[PDB]
Amino acid sequence: MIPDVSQALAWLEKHPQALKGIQRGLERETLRVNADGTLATTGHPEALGSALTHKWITTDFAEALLEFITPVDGDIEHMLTFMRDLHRYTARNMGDERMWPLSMPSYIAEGQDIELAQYGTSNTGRFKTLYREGLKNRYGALMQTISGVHYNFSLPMAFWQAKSGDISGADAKEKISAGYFRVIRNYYRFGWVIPYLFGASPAISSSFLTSLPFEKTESGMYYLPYATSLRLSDLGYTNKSQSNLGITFNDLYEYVAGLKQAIKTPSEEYAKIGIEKDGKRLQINSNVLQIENELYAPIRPKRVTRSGESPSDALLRGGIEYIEVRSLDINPFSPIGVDEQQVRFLDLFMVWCALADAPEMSSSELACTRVNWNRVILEGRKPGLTLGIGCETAQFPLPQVGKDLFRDLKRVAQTLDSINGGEAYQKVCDELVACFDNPDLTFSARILRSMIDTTGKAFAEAYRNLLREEPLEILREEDFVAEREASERRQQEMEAADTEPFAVWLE
Ligand SMILES: Nc1ncnc2c1ncn2[C@@H]1O[C@H](COP(=O)(O)OP(=O)(O)O)[C@@H](O)[C@H]1O
Ligand SMILES: CC[C@H](C[S@](=O)(CC[C@H](N)C(=O)O)=NP(=O)(O)O)C(=O)O
Ligand SMILES: [Mg+2]
Ligand SMILES: [Mg+2]
Ligand SMILES: [Mg+2]
Ligand SMILES: [Mg+2]
Repeated sequence: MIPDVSQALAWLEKHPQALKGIQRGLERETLRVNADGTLATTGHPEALGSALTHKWITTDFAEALLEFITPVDGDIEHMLTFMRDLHRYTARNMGDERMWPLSMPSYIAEGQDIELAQYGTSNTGRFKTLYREGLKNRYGALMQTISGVHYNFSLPMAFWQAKSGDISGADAKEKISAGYFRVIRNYYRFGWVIPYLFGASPAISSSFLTSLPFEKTESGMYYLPYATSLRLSDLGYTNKSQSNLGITFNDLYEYVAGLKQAIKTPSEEYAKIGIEKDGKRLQINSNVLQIENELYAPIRPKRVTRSGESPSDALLRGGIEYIEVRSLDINPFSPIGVDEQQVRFLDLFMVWCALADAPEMSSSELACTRVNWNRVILEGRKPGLTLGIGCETAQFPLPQVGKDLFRDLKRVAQTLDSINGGEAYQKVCDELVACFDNPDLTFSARILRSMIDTTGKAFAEAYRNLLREEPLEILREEDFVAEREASERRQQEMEAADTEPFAVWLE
């Protein structure tokens, strides 16, 4: 079921230096909560400054939903250490609050009055806060409190140069885009390996509640015995409302047209919420997507946007720069929600996705890759589980398939280790591959176990105390203070540069 990648892998070993220079970025989301596990009600910590403009730390959907963002970097350890510094500092400046260690909320009711993210009185600030008011009315606040880790990855220019030789910058920027869509297509096909290894939401609270055979634990949580990531299921951070959009990943102009056409596409269900009600705006528009950001795909095209420019516009201007892997649940066994084993595995898998051939895929061919994903999401650890090629009959045993993939991955790993020196990548392949015959080693089995034997509050507490005792390693306090001061200015500056009133800006 896994494609032959002999030729591309041969090319790679003949061109080892094509992998030197990989760049990475991490986004990690987490809920601020009280020691009793309830949602924190305080505002965005003052030591963090403006969330609107802050470089490293900001807010996602809710004002209590922190997001930590590492600046793009090519050193794994440095990046993860930088991420920990952001945690360390925040944990020493939110009083007695602490972070939620899991993707799923445990003590948040549906309809719970949850403060939207606030971004002050600027037109951009109010626009973002309004986007979120719209999300709340559409999907509900509860779902938008679901937290995840996003893995951001780019291959070096030297990769493309070794593939294509000397060419025009118009041609080369196109090749890059095509390269990344190929990656995306392979990710849709084979990316279910991610939930299977690192999925960490086999359980959920009552609030999230189908004919699925849920069971219970003494702590009051509902779970499926073989599930990996319900965050990715219809019950979690859903994109079902969006499955009719016909967006494809074959070509840059097509991708963008479908995505622009999706912002202009009326939805019947959202009209009913209404755009304006009793003087209070409730959403940006009544369309399937309010803006491009609302595309809840498991991976997406990307280019850092210039000022005022939209995601789609950057893409057309400079082509695809990097890809954003979005399918990672929070790592409950790491105080920073993500670890070096996962980062290293995603390096190997993303590189492999760039190497393997990926036939063009229609909208309905893409919808068909979901069947294996769903299998893994809802019952990935079930003994005997089989997978198929698309919508076809399941025939291939999951362990055999993962092993097949991993023979290729160890080869990529050998190349990466021979550049950086050491054996770290190869060692990660040896650890993870054992998970296929032994699903109890996966994240979803490990945390399911711990939830039955007793969790979210206990881990949060342990992770708070561990973090506060830890000195910063890369940044200093003065760095955090200067960034806070400077973000607060950037916000004031935006608040004073507005010439038109919020109302005219929109239209
Ligand atoms: N060239 C790139 N290659 C790899 N990662 C990148 C690159 N450019 C930016 N990134 C990373 O992408 C992430 C952007 O995060 P963020 O601002 O939260 O965007 P978004 O919300 O759309 O996911 C950063 O963590 C950054 O380090
Ligand atoms: C504001 C809400 C979301 C934001 S989200 O897509 C959320 C990701 C989600 N929590 C997840 O678990 O993957 N994270 P982002 O990558 O935009 O920082 C939106 O833009 O519509
Ligand atoms: Mg983000
Ligand atoms: Mg986010
Ligand atoms: Mg992201
Ligand atoms: Mg093979």
